[PDB]
Amino acid sequence: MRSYPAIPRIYAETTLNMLLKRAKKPRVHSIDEYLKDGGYQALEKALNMSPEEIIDWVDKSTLRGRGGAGFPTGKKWKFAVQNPGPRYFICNADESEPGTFKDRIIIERDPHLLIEGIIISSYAIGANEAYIYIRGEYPAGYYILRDAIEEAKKKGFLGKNILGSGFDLEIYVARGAGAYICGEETALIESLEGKRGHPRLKPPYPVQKGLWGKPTVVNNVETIANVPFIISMGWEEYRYIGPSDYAGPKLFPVSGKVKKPGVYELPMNTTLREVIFKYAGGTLGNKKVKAVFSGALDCFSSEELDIPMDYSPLGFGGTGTVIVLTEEDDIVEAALKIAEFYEHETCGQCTPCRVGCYEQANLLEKIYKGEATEQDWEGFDFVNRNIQPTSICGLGAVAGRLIRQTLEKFPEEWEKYRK
Amino acid sequence: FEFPEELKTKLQEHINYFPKKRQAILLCLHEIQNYYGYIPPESLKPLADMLELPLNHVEGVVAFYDMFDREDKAKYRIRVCVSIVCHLMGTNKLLKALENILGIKPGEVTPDGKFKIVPVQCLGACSEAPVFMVNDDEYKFESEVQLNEILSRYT
Amino acid sequence: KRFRGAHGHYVWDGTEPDSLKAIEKFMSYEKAKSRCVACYMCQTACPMPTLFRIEAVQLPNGKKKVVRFDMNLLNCLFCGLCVDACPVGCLTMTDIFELANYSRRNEVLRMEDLEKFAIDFKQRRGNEPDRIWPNDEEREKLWGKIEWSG
Amino acid sequence: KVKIYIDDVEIEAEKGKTVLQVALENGIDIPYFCYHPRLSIAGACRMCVVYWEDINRLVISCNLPVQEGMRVRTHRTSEMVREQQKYLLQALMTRHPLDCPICDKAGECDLQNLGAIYGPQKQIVPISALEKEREEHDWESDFLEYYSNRCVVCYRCTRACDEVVGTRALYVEDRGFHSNIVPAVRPMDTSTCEMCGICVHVCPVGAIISKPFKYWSRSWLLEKGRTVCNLCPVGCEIQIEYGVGDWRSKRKVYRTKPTDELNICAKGFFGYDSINHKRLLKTKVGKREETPGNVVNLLTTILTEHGGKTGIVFSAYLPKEVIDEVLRIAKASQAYVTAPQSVDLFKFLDELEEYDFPTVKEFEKADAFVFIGDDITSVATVLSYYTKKKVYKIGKSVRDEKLQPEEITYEDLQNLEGNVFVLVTPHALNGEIKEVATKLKELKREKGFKVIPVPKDANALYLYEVLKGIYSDLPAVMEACERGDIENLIIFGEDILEFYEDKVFEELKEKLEHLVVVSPYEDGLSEYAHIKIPMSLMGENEGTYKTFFGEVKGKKFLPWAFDDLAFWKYLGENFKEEKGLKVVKSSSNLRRRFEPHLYRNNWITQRSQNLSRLYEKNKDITVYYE
Ligand SMILES: Cc1cc2nc3c(=O)[nH]c(=O)nc-3n(C[C@H](O)[C@H](O)[C@H](O)COP(=O)(O)O)c2cc1C
Ligand code: SF4
Ligand code: SF4
Ligand code: SF4
Ligand code: SF4
Ligand code: SF4
Ligand code: SF4
Ligand code: SF4
Ligand code: FES
Ligand code: FES
Repeated sequence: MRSYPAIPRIYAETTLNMLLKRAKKPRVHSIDEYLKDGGYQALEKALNMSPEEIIDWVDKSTLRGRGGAGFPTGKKWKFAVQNPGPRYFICNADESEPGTFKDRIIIERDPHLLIEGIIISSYAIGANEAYIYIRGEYPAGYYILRDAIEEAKKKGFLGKNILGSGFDLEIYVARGAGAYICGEETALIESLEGKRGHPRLKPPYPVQKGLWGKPTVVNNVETIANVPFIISMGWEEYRYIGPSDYAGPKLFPVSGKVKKPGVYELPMNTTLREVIFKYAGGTLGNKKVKAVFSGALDCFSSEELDIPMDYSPLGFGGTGTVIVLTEEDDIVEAALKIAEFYEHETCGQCTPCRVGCYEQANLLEKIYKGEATEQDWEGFDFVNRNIQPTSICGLGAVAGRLIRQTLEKFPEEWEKYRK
Repeated sequence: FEFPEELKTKLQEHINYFPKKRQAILLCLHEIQNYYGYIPPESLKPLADMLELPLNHVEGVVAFYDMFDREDKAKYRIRVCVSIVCHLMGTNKLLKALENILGIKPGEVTPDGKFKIVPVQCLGACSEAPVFMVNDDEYKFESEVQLNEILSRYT
Repeated sequence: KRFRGAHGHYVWDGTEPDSLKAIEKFMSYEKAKSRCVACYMCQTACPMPTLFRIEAVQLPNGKKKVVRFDMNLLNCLFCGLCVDACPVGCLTMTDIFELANYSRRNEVLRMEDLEKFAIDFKQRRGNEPDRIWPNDEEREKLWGKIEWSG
Repeated sequence: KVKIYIDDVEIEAEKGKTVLQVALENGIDIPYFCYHPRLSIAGACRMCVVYWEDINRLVISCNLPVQEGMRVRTHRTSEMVREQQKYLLQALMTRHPLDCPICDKAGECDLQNLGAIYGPQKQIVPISALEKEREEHDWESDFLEYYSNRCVVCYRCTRACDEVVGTRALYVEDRGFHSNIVPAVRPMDTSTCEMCGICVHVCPVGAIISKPFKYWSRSWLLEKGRTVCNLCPVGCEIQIEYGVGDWRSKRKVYRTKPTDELNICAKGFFGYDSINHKRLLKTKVGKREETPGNVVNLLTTILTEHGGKTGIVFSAYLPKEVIDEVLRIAKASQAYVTAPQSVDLFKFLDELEEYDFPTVKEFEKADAFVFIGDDITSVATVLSYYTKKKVYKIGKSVRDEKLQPEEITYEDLQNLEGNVFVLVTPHALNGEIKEVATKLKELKREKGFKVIPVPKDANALYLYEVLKGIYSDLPAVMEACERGDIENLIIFGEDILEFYEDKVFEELKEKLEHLVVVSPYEDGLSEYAHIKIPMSLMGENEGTYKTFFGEVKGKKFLPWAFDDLAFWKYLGENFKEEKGLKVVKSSSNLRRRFEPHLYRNNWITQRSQNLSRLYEKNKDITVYYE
């Protein structure tokens, strides 16, 4: 289509002008504008390099995955080319964690930056078939990607013998249908095979046996958008962006009680306090910050605002999601929304999570309504602390993480709910 | 039960697009649901035949994903985000407005079958909370009057 | 109140425990009739199972109906193990003890009898509290006025 | 081949096995739900957690292959494992109802057993017994009932339906806490489901219930025995659960179960009631019970003085030992011997001249399968659980469609290549018996295919081995009765009713001097007899059968059993020297009166009240897949 569905005007700001160079403006940037802006030249440079060199530059760039696990991209690619092909490359555009809207502004505004990164990466691991798995609730992004891919094929960037390099590639776009678990590497692959989204037991890992049991690489949209910059700038040049260890630009979706909610492109040495007050404009009504929710994973209190937004132990971590809560917001009520979220997304494959998430949310609901008894409390604790040990995947492993942290950082607020 | 030509062609495009037919199952279920306003249980066998898949496989898939609806028929699904950020910014105000305009609560569908309110998890537009969708279009809730003008554009 | 007398079958009167009400949907019962669901826990727990005789059927509507429940008190230990095993609050020991009779046959309780015993026991001492003895005048002959306390 | 440690105890384990397998083999009980030795590994219940010291992490043992020198710890020496067992069992019990008093699984329930041994011992998550709900849908079946709140979603049923039976009749309805099992097509009783009861048996709890068994008893009040199922030629080993007539349970068969090999079909699972139906358990003369010794004298007189005018109609539902004794007596009486299988099976095997009869285990060696004749899944059902290679077909195809068979022609067989197993059902060749046998005989010599005859009756192949060259044609025997050449008939079972209608025997009772019927039932063909002699059913005799699972020997444990073999052997004490035989042959073509069906394949399953309901619903259906 040439007229896409309606999407909100998400505000975007940047201090590096790399990933949001074009995405800072709320509109589609088609191939003609992207080319005038220098697009696809990084792909031609990469195609004049061997696949092994490209993997090497990505490893030396020290780029880590922006999907939440922080695994080093270059090493993931090296693991995949350890086994014989055919190989597959998958772009993970599921993006369904609460407060995370960073990937959509790239897809909806600069799809060619993502397409170029997919091509370079596919060439690097020797994948002639690449997939983009985008959540079902992103219809504009779906049509936009489909059309941008068609523009690329017309210009010769996709298809057979790309730019005379002998390299063949086709990018298929898959749509989800409402499941946060499909963002999990193996569940996505299962969904891509036309099955229910249940995560697989690992080992094996997808880099050895993934889509159709063949070596598959799954990378987050943000991670891939970095690949064109790594080739274009050179790996050495890229590594100097930000702190020595956590290099590269990073997208931060800031939401909640802030004046300027939106996506911010900043270096990972920035502190959470700088993110909220320096870039997002402070809090609404200038109310005091009570807590910050790293998506549905972590909970930071007002006493932890001076930490770096990196992948270090004492750092923010996660995917950079910043949900700001002020002094008039109820933590218990907030935890309930989190509990309801995990109950709604547990896939149901394994016991600790299938039942833990449901009973955790039901118990917290009784606590919140004031109908909780002493055994209800003891039971709430028991469940919250035992969902993770035997869970199969990351969902069950963190379904009680944030709620537990609010119990330790805001005990006074929780005891206000005891009879 | 047979698929009308218009819908059958769309389904064939998806089935021929992917390298393997079964990979088109989610796009086909979307196509069916957008055509009939719901996924008629009577279409799973015809779809499973086009994909060369056993019926129980197709049934298991359509049962797993949240967007698919085999019970209620609605021309427009009003997906309302009830997750943390939108809840903090006014999801309740939006639901109350939807009730004042259409007389329905989450999960219900108007008598003529025009609208159905569907509560959903984070829609990925938290910076523009409260968010809601009208089948494919995403909007920010501003006021009851504003919501009424937006809803008047459908039917 | 804790006397282990003649057995009885508590009846469907509205004061049933959560466990029985939870399975009521599966039973074919009548108001003011035995609560028994024929689980065989009493007889299985009993060291003398031969004294029991329980029978239940599956009605054509799918519900379960108890059709026979007999106990021979002359081979009973009056031990109370069966009441412990009743998961539905049906089997109980009443205060009935004047059962001497002229034939082994008069010492065999049928379901109809178990119901009548329990109905009468509940009718006369259901709200009575769990005390060491229920009447002090009958005990005064031997003990006298006892200085009770809270 | 590999040494490991479980709670610091050295244990030798064959490489390729899992820690859970090794532990169970060595008597180390580790609680588990979703692992089943016959199904693929699932790793979903997580109840089999063990602490793997080598990696300092909790791991599921059902998926942990043994490695040289590995060290694991179970709940015996690990509190971490103990805490997770209590949590997992408590989680399962959260919405599990207080249904034990009326649930059919009580006493043999994995949740009830494990929950009492490793569970929380008290309620930690306080849920009222009145709020024990989970999403649920009626299976719309008269035989199976699903209780989703009792379900501990373990996926054993789904795996068994897809990997063992292959019918693909179940699916998991909407995800998460409320994941519930639903039949792919409802009403279930006429869907692709073959009502084999395997889902009932693999279910670790009372989630999937057998309606015929509901509320009639309690699992711990029944007796148990294992024997050979003789309802078809496969030879499955099944377990009969029965009562004796004491305080625990009535003197009858209450239900039946497969073993952990999951070798069972609907006939074997729901046909148990044919054992209780109108049994003939005493020798009778007319309508009056008579002592066996007196009946033995009558028969001794009949065969000694009138053997040359006596015909014996064998049943393929007789064990080898009885067949042999009767045949030996016949050869001592100069009688006529036949079997209804002489109409089709014997004519075919006579032309084929040499066949193959490998065990089910040997089916692994085949590259492809060719089904010729009837619907194999309706004749020897369990065989369809082992024909997992390419399947070609010539003939009727109804339930066999689950194997996605490719239709071919006899001319195409010449081009197949490599270790082909041809499974042919002679009762379905209608006039092309000799032609088909001749064609397969060429194929067996030129290309070397395996030609395996699939009889529809349990011991028909042994009957053929022992009767070849000397059997009379069934129509010739009947024709000889009308002519008066045969004055006495000893008929075993009702196999004969597949070719002649009842009226024929009502008239034969008048025409014959002696009509002796050897049957397990007081109704049917035995109603027309002058002398009725009991015939044993499964679990009532120690007889061997030549089946697809080998030469299997049954066990005698049902207490009301009539000693079939002892009676015949006693009669045989009056016959020592071999006198001869008489053979009658005739070209008249007898047509089978009815086609076997998955739920009714012989006169025994016909007397099953359960299978009769299933048969009446599906008798007209001919298409289940498309
Ligand atoms: C419950 C769950 C949800 C996830 N969701 C996403 C997601 O929405 N987007 C994403 O890129 N990765 C998601 N992941 C992480 C993927 O498993 C995987 O680690 C990542 O996509 C790999 O790409 P990367 O190396 O570039 O980070 C999720 C993981 C879990 C356990
Ligand atoms: S932990 Fe939760 S999401 Fe992960 S497999 Fe288990 S049930 Fe599914
Ligand atoms: S234990 Fe109770 S419910 Fe069970 S059979 Fe005995 S009296 Fe009836
Ligand atoms: S009182 Fe003791 S001996 Fe008598 S029936 Fe009960 S359990 Fe058996
Ligand atoms: S499934 Fe087991 S634990 Fe649940 S009610 Fe039945 S017997 Fe009891
Ligand atoms: S009983 Fe057997 S055939 Fe029927 S649904 Fe269960 S596994 Fe499938
Ligand atoms: S019905 Fe039984 S076998 Fe099937 S998932 Fe539930 S507990 Fe497991
Ligand atoms: S396949 Fe034959 S032997 Fe096996 S259970 Fe069924 S009827 Fe019996
Ligand atoms: S929370 Fe409503 S859109 Fe993310
Ligand atoms: S038995 Fe190992 S996970 Fe279920």
